[PDB]
Amino acid sequence: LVTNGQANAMATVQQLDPIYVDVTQPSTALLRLRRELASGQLERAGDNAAK
Amino acid sequence: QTPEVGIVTLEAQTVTLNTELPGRTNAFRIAEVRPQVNGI
Repeated sequence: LVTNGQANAMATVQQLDPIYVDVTQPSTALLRLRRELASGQLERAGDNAAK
Repeated sequence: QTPEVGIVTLEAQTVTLNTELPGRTNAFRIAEVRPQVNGI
C-alpha cells in the first residue's frame, strides 16, 4: 500500500556525469587565509585558483 | 665449496579468484497488507 505524499522513497534515480564533492574547511583556516592574503606574504592565485 | 639450492620450477597456468561476501536474503515481492478503510 502506497499513500499520498509518502516520506519513504519508492526508488532512487540519480545521474552522475558530474559529481558534487562536498568538502569541509575549518573556519580558522579560512580566517588565517583572510589574515595572510591582506598582508603581502601570500599573493592570490587568480586564473588557476578554481582548480 | 659451491652451495646447493632448492628450486621449484614454476610454470604459467590459469587461475580464477572468487571472494565470499556477506548479505541477507529478502523476499521476492512482499506485500505489507495495510488497510485503505477506517472501521472495526
